[PDB]
Amino acid sequence: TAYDVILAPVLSEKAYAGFAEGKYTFWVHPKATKTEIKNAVETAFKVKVVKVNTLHVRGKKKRLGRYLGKRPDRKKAIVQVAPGQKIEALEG
Amino acid sequence: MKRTWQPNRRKRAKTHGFRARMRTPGGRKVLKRRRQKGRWRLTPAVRK
RNA sequence: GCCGACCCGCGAGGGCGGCUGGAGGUAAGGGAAGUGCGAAUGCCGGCAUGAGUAACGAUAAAGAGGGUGAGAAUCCCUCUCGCCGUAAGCCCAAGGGUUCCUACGCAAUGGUCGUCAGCGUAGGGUUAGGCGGGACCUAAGGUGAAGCCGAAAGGCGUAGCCGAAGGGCAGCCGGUUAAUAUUCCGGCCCUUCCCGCAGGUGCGAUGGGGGGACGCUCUAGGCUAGGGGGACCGGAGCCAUGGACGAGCCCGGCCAGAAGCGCAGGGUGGGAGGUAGGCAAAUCCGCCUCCCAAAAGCUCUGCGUGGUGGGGAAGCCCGUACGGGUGACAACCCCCCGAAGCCAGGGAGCCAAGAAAAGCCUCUAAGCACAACCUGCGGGAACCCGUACCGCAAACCGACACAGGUGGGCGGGUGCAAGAGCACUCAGGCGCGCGGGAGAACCCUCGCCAAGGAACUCUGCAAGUUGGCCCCGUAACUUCGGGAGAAGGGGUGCUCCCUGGGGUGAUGAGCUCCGGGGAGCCGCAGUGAACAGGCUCUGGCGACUGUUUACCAAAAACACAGCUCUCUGCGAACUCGUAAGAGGAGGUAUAGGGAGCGACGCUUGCCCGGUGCCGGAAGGUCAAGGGGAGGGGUGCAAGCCCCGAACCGAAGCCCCGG
RNA sequence: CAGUGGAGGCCCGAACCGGUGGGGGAUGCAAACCCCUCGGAUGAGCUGGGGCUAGGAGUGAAAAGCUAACCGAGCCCGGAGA
RNA sequence: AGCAGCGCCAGAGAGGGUGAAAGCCCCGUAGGCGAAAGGUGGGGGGAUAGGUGAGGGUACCCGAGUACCCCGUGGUUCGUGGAGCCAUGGGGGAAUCUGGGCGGACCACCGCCUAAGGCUAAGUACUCCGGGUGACCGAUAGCGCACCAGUACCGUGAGGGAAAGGUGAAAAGAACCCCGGGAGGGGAGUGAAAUAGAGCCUGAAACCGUGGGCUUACAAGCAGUCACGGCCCCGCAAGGGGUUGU
RNA sequence: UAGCGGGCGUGGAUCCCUGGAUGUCCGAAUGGGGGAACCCGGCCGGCGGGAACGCCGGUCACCGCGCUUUUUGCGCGGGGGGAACCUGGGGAACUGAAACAUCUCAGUACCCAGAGGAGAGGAAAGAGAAAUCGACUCCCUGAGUAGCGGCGAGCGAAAGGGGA
Ligand SMILES: [Mg+2]
Ligand SMILES: [Mg+2]
Ligand SMILES: [Mg+2]
Ligand SMILES: [Mg+2]
Ligand SMILES: [Mg+2]
Ligand SMILES: [Mg+2]
Ligand SMILES: [Mg+2]
Ligand SMILES: [Mg+2]
Ligand SMILES: [Mg+2]
Ligand SMILES: [Mg+2]
Ligand SMILES: [Mg+2]
Ligand SMILES: [Mg+2]
Ligand SMILES: [Mg+2]
Ligand SMILES: [Mg+2]
Ligand SMILES: [Mg+2]
Ligand SMILES: [Mg+2]
Ligand SMILES: [Mg+2]
Ligand SMILES: [Mg+2]
Ligand SMILES: [Mg+2]
Ligand SMILES: [Mg+2]
Ligand SMILES: [Mg+2]
Ligand SMILES: [Mg+2]
Ligand SMILES: [Mg+2]
Ligand SMILES: [Mg+2]
Ligand SMILES: [Mg+2]
Ligand SMILES: [Mg+2]
Ligand SMILES: [Mg+2]
Ligand SMILES: [Mg+2]
Ligand SMILES: [Mg+2]
Ligand SMILES: [Mg+2]
Ligand SMILES: [Mg+2]
Ligand SMILES: [Mg+2]
Ligand SMILES: [Mg+2]
Ligand SMILES: [Mg+2]
Ligand SMILES: [Mg+2]
Ligand SMILES: [Mg+2]
Ligand SMILES: [Mg+2]
Ligand SMILES: [Mg+2]
Ligand SMILES: [Mg+2]
Ligand SMILES: [Mg+2]
Ligand SMILES: [Mg+2]
Ligand SMILES: [Mg+2]
Ligand SMILES: [Mg+2]
Ligand SMILES: [Mg+2]
Ligand SMILES: [Mg+2]
Ligand SMILES: [Mg+2]
Ligand SMILES: [Mg+2]
Ligand SMILES: [Mg+2]
Ligand SMILES: [Mg+2]
Ligand SMILES: [Mg+2]
Ligand SMILES: [Mg+2]
Ligand SMILES: [Mg+2]
Ligand SMILES: [Mg+2]
Ligand SMILES: [Mg+2]
Ligand SMILES: [Mg+2]
Ligand SMILES: [Mg+2]
Ligand SMILES: [Mg+2]
Ligand SMILES: [Mg+2]
Ligand SMILES: [Mg+2]
Ligand SMILES: [Mg+2]
Ligand SMILES: [Mg+2]
Ligand SMILES: [Mg+2]
Ligand SMILES: [Mg+2]
Ligand SMILES: [Mg+2]
Ligand SMILES: [Mg+2]
Ligand SMILES: [Mg+2]
Ligand SMILES: [Mg+2]
Ligand SMILES: [Mg+2]
Ligand SMILES: [Mg+2]
Ligand SMILES: [Mg+2]
Ligand SMILES: [Mg+2]
Ligand SMILES: [Mg+2]
Ligand SMILES: [Mg+2]
Ligand SMILES: [Mg+2]
Ligand SMILES: [Mg+2]
Ligand SMILES: [Mg+2]
Ligand SMILES: [Mg+2]
Ligand SMILES: [Mg+2]
Ligand SMILES: [Mg+2]
Ligand SMILES: [Mg+2]
Ligand SMILES: [Mg+2]
Ligand SMILES: [Mg+2]
Ligand SMILES: [Mg+2]
Ligand SMILES: [Mg+2]
Ligand SMILES: [Mg+2]
Ligand SMILES: [Mg+2]
Ligand SMILES: [Mg+2]
Ligand SMILES: [Mg+2]
Ligand SMILES: [Mg+2]
Ligand SMILES: [Mg+2]
Ligand SMILES: [Mg+2]
Ligand SMILES: [Mg+2]
Ligand SMILES: [Mg+2]
Ligand SMILES: [Mg+2]
Ligand SMILES: [Mg+2]
Ligand SMILES: [Mg+2]
Ligand SMILES: [Mg+2]
Ligand SMILES: [Mg+2]
Ligand SMILES: [Mg+2]
Ligand SMILES: [Mg+2]
Ligand SMILES: [Mg+2]
Ligand SMILES: [Mg+2]
Ligand SMILES: [Mg+2]
Ligand SMILES: [Mg+2]
Ligand SMILES: [Mg+2]
Ligand SMILES: [Mg+2]
Ligand SMILES: [Mg+2]
Ligand SMILES: [Mg+2]
Ligand SMILES: [Mg+2]
Ligand SMILES: [Mg+2]
Ligand SMILES: [Mg+2]
Ligand SMILES: [Mg+2]
Ligand SMILES: [Mg+2]
Ligand SMILES: [Mg+2]
Ligand SMILES: [Mg+2]
Ligand SMILES: [Mg+2]
Ligand SMILES: [Mg+2]
Ligand SMILES: [Mg+2]
Ligand SMILES: [Mg+2]
Ligand SMILES: [Mg+2]
Ligand SMILES: [Mg+2]
Ligand SMILES: [Mg+2]
Ligand SMILES: [Mg+2]
Ligand SMILES: [Mg+2]
Ligand SMILES: [Mg+2]
Ligand SMILES: [Mg+2]
Ligand SMILES: [Mg+2]
Ligand SMILES: [Mg+2]
Ligand SMILES: [Mg+2]
Ligand SMILES: [Mg+2]
Ligand SMILES: [Mg+2]
Ligand SMILES: [Mg+2]
Ligand SMILES: [Mg+2]
Ligand SMILES: [Mg+2]
Ligand SMILES: [Mg+2]
Ligand SMILES: [Mg+2]
Ligand SMILES: [Mg+2]
Ligand SMILES: [Mg+2]
Ligand SMILES: [Mg+2]
Ligand SMILES: [Mg+2]
Ligand SMILES: [Mg+2]
Ligand SMILES: [Mg+2]
Ligand SMILES: [Mg+2]
Ligand SMILES: [Mg+2]
Ligand SMILES: [Mg+2]
Ligand SMILES: [Mg+2]
Ligand SMILES: [Mg+2]
Ligand SMILES: [Mg+2]
Ligand SMILES: [Mg+2]
Ligand SMILES: [Mg+2]
Ligand SMILES: [Mg+2]
Ligand SMILES: [Mg+2]
Ligand SMILES: [Mg+2]
Ligand SMILES: [Mg+2]
Ligand SMILES: [Mg+2]
Ligand SMILES: [Mg+2]
Ligand SMILES: [Mg+2]
Ligand SMILES: [Mg+2]
Ligand SMILES: [Mg+2]
Ligand SMILES: [Mg+2]
Ligand SMILES: [Mg+2]
Ligand SMILES: [Mg+2]
Ligand SMILES: [Mg+2]
Ligand SMILES: [Mg+2]
Ligand SMILES: [Mg+2]
Ligand SMILES: [Mg+2]
Ligand SMILES: [Mg+2]
Ligand SMILES: [Mg+2]
Ligand SMILES: [Mg+2]
Repeated sequence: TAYDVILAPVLSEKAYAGFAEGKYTFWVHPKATKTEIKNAVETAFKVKVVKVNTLHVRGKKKRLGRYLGKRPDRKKAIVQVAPGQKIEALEG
Repeated sequence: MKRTWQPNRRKRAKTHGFRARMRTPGGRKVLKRRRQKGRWRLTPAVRK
């Protein structure tokens, strides 16, 4: 149970913005600590994280026909990898 | 002019809240009917 | 279902024909009922009438050129014009909940239009040890082990626990995105936790003590925010339209910052002995004794400085968008005004006498003294939730893009005596999401009016007059304060001249604050605009400030200080509760409950027959109960069973008095 | 007596609280608004936040006022097809 | 699947569907078969717990704040009544079969029953749930809800509480061209039918409209009716229909 | 539930019955709190470099009964839900009586506790008039009788008999 905190990378000009610097932001699992997003991405991309930042993404409400919706909630965490390091895995 | 509905969430929840309803035999029946009627919301909701 | 001028029937009906419809229907003869509608201000739905009518939601206001586009009064851009500017600008909190930013789009929503939008589709967007909240404290209150009470449900309640805009706690300046930023980045600066160590000390708390820890009004010293002037510093520019190349005009001359130093403040007595108190744990605190210093020292905070980091205008080219360059290598300095903020637990006066608990410090107990505390340094660790956007409103509460409502902070300049007032105006933001014409009555809001001047009218209702400041002056009456802004008057602008005082500097100049004297000028008019009392006299009621019928009454009603009566001796009376219990009150007759009157002045008469209340150990009546003569039913009886006189029996009522 | 001092349910007046008179509004901007005027404005003051008190009950500077836009007894469901 | 011709089945001619009206096409129906697993299960069987005698003597025991009595009440058909019985808040308070209770005051007789400890299946009640059936509804009915309803919306809250079903057999859901920014249409095309074209079966009424016929600007009105007349229309005429001038 | 993009099935897929597994968070909700779905812990293990931080597995509410050496312990149980039915505790008023008070409505409505596939009741200190019957419950009947009653309005049994 570890490739479970990491969900998928966030893909957005703004996400990319910080690849250049040391900053990889991705969708984590909503109940994850920063203490865990850490030991997670650490044992997952074989880097050292010096800094995790998080924020919830209250899910917007879409709709269709009369049927009135509500998209699921989320939690970007954004990791600042030890100096110099990188994650080719993401740098496409 | 000051109308009557002056929302405040602590208030809403402290007073018609679930914890609150369970607390008294009165509210317990309320939950009871609410449920036995098949209401979707058993008690007012509060976005804070 | 639609049509029929045909047929049958007294009629409700039935039949036949044509057209529509496109999958059910149900003889003769019987049976059974949710069985026939025009009305119920009936119920549901649809659709009319009024009527192309009223309205299109503040009278802050528009106009033009260009662009976009199938289509523009209505969207973008530009110029001109207008409105807000203690706001109609800006930042918090609440509520709201994606309304934020992009891209595409206009069916509906938008009171018109719409290419636009707060609308539809889609994608993005909210980053924190230090901001806020939680891994802290306690408040009313809530909950609640014990315990108490209640038919049940439940009520009360100690300890404790929960509860915050209050206590405690470590981040300031600046840059960057379309959209977040004490959150990312830059710079400077901090906090806890753990580990190792150095040094140090009897260490150690949930217990003891200190502290935190407090009202109102007025207020000093110093400083900051903030603001004004500068001939001084920097700057691209400008000479118009009669004059000016100048001490010209226009722009800008700051921000953060550890140690240290300085300025200003807060806090704090030191030493020794004795101790019976802080539920006998103490080196602490309290209290007694004497000696010293009377202030420093030590401790803390604010500001200034401070290594250095940052920022930095008008104007000009590119520009839809919105910025980026120029733009300086910018300058970054003097002087003045100055807080309600800071130093902060400052000071003085007053009576109505002004939270708690933790942090922090200190004392010790158990326990440990190879621990453990304390200080420095090094290395490590530091979670959870909020963070978009709206926020006096078109995004909150008002069914609405509603002229209503909504707590805190900032809120520039000039002028006016002052100000958060008024007029104009920066920054910033708007012209209120139907327009165009016309120039009738009538309505609304507003201006003016000959002569008169309350004749109006229920009433000077309404309007008007008056209006600020300065000086002169001011009555009855008075409770000596008042009445007073009584009344009534005069002055007020601008120019030159002489001059007094206060402030900063230094005592001086400059700046600034408040004046006094003369000479003179113009106009109808000088608080030239805006803010801005009409006055007197005399009755009634109510003393007075206050309170009230949210939405027809604001008053002479309620309240009130004050007066009298009355109850109440404390487990008080009284009130809420079935009770426990609580309030009264952690009060104690100078108190508390009830009642009436209602500042203050002078006063308050007679009538206890009735009613109430208070008193009255007599008497009279008086219930259960006690009593048991006497009578009854039944049995063969012993018995069992019932009725019942006198007589004893409270309060109440009677009676007696106040 | 003068000085100093800075009291007060003191005075004038914004914010703020309020509703005196008039006009307007009356299928309203508005189920209580607008304009002009007016009252209080250091107090028996106004106000945010957290709490407690309710139906014969609470609260009431007392109007039978208020208790979620009609209160001489709230609203809801029920007895109920009184 | 109708009509026609000739057949067959039936322990099955209940019902449903298939392009309309099917015993024989389809799913069923009659009849009959089936459980490894879970549940149920004395109905059958077995076992265990338990249980069962007669006479005599003895007078030990046989449910206590109980019986019983009185005061206050409840239950019962019983409303204080002649008021018992059962129950019990207050007071007094026994006996152990020569004991006690009852048989409607009470007493005597006769007779009944054994209080003050407890347990016991079935027959009974109901219907959230599953199924079967209807001289039950057929979308304003039937549940409030046939549909995404205890919703939307309304209320602080308890709580209130809707509307809304149907193309066609099959989507074959209308390529493509044309006008239009779109919408929407006109052709083309599909279909038996498209005024079945997509909230689309049927499609009534009010209500709005376009065309045509008769009529109306000296006329008085519950709007109609009776008469005559003119015009228009159906029929050869006799006739009728529409309109309305007086 | 079409579509885009991909797969699976006679090596019996889908699907239906049965048993098992997993089963976040809240809710009796039970480690503590709390404004339900959130927040914060103690203990024993585990994870990461892992002491600080975080996560993962387990475990910790309260009451009653039993056992245990006071106790600490250990086990068994309770708690909450359920359309209607049932039982116990409590218990109206409109209304009827053509007013109204006894009375009626009605031990109904409802509130509360409990029970359960039912619940109650149940093996005579009975019936009540026959030297008779023989637990209890249910239906028929007895009977609108007996009676009760401001003898108003109304209310209204039992024994016995036939049944389950
Ligand atoms: Mg949307
Ligand atoms: Mg027909
Ligand atoms: Mg038939
Ligand atoms: Mg028949
Ligand atoms: Mg009918
Ligand atoms: Mg009918
Ligand atoms: Mg009718
Ligand atoms: Mg009418
Ligand atoms: Mg019309
Ligand atoms: Mg008109
Ligand atoms: Mg008009
Ligand atoms: Mg307008
Ligand atoms: Mg103007
Ligand atoms: Mg224009
Ligand atoms: Mg162009
Ligand atoms: Mg174009
Ligand atoms: Mg063009
Ligand atoms: Mg103001
Ligand atoms: Mg939206
Ligand atoms: Mg923004
Ligand atoms: Mg539109
Ligand atoms: Mg429009
Ligand atoms: Mg509108
Ligand atoms: Mg456009
Ligand atoms: Mg366009
Ligand atoms: Mg455009
Ligand atoms: Mg930092
Ligand atoms: Mg934690
Ligand atoms: Mg006690
Ligand atoms: Mg606490
Ligand atoms: Mg902080
Ligand atoms: Mg922003
Ligand atoms: Mg920004
Ligand atoms: Mg060493
Ligand atoms: Mg010590
Ligand atoms: Mg020692
Ligand atoms: Mg301590
Ligand atoms: Mg201490
Ligand atoms: Mg202390
Ligand atoms: Mg203390
Ligand atoms: Mg304080
Ligand atoms: Mg300054
Ligand atoms: Mg300055
Ligand atoms: Mg220069
Ligand atoms: Mg010139
Ligand atoms: Mg200028
Ligand atoms: Mg200029
Ligand atoms: Mg000095
Ligand atoms: Mg001592
Ligand atoms: Mg000693
Ligand atoms: Mg000692
Ligand atoms: Mg010492
Ligand atoms: Mg010591
Ligand atoms: Mg200084
Ligand atoms: Mg400085
Ligand atoms: Mg400086
Ligand atoms: Mg410097
Ligand atoms: Mg320097
Ligand atoms: Mg360190
Ligand atoms: Mg933000
Ligand atoms: Mg507003
Ligand atoms: Mg609204
Ligand atoms: Mg508007
Ligand atoms: Mg306000
Ligand atoms: Mg200011
Ligand atoms: Mg407008
Ligand atoms: Mg004039
Ligand atoms: Mg005149
Ligand atoms: Mg004149
Ligand atoms: Mg005149
Ligand atoms: Mg006259
Ligand atoms: Mg008169
Ligand atoms: Mg007047
Ligand atoms: Mg004048
Ligand atoms: Mg006067
Ligand atoms: Mg002047
Ligand atoms: Mg000097
Ligand atoms: Mg004045
Ligand atoms: Mg007189
Ligand atoms: Mg007089
Ligand atoms: Mg008087
Ligand atoms: Mg007054
Ligand atoms: Mg009023
Ligand atoms: Mg007390
Ligand atoms: Mg007491
Ligand atoms: Mg007390
Ligand atoms: Mg006292
Ligand atoms: Mg006197
Ligand atoms: Mg007298
Ligand atoms: Mg005597
Ligand atoms: Mg005798
Ligand atoms: Mg005798
Ligand atoms: Mg005899
Ligand atoms: Mg005798
Ligand atoms: Mg005697
Ligand atoms: Mg007596
Ligand atoms: Mg007496
Ligand atoms: Mg004063
Ligand atoms: Mg005053
Ligand atoms: Mg005054
Ligand atoms: Mg205020
Ligand atoms: Mg008022
Ligand atoms: Mg008034
Ligand atoms: Mg009017
Ligand atoms: Mg206050
Ligand atoms: Mg009531
Ligand atoms: Mg209501
Ligand atoms: Mg009834
Ligand atoms: Mg044959
Ligand atoms: Mg058939
Ligand atoms: Mg088989
Ligand atoms: Mg079988
Ligand atoms: Mg059986
Ligand atoms: Mg045997
Ligand atoms: Mg045996
Ligand atoms: Mg014998
Ligand atoms: Mg007794
Ligand atoms: Mg007896
Ligand atoms: Mg009785
Ligand atoms: Mg009785
Ligand atoms: Mg009687
Ligand atoms: Mg007897
Ligand atoms: Mg008794
Ligand atoms: Mg007898
Ligand atoms: Mg006898
Ligand atoms: Mg069923
Ligand atoms: Mg059924
Ligand atoms: Mg329906
Ligand atoms: Mg319908
Ligand atoms: Mg249903
Ligand atoms: Mg609403
Ligand atoms: Mg298609
Ligand atoms: Mg077409
Ligand atoms: Mg073609
Ligand atoms: Mg277009
Ligand atoms: Mg279309
Ligand atoms: Mg057809
Ligand atoms: Mg048709
Ligand atoms: Mg269409
Ligand atoms: Mg349609
Ligand atoms: Mg039609
Ligand atoms: Mg014709
Ligand atoms: Mg004519
Ligand atoms: Mg014709
Ligand atoms: Mg398992
Ligand atoms: Mg759970
Ligand atoms: Mg919990
Ligand atoms: Mg922990
Ligand atoms: Mg662990
Ligand atoms: Mg290691
Ligand atoms: Mg356990
Ligand atoms: Mg033993
Ligand atoms: Mg249960
Ligand atoms: Mg029942
Ligand atoms: Mg009656
Ligand atoms: Mg009657
Ligand atoms: Mg009647
Ligand atoms: Mg009952
Ligand atoms: Mg059960
Ligand atoms: Mg059964
Ligand atoms: Mg049973
Ligand atoms: Mg039983
Ligand atoms: Mg027995
Ligand atoms: Mg019995
Ligand atoms: Mg026998
Ligand atoms: Mg009578
Ligand atoms: Mg009865
Ligand atoms: Mg049977
Ligand atoms: Mg039966």
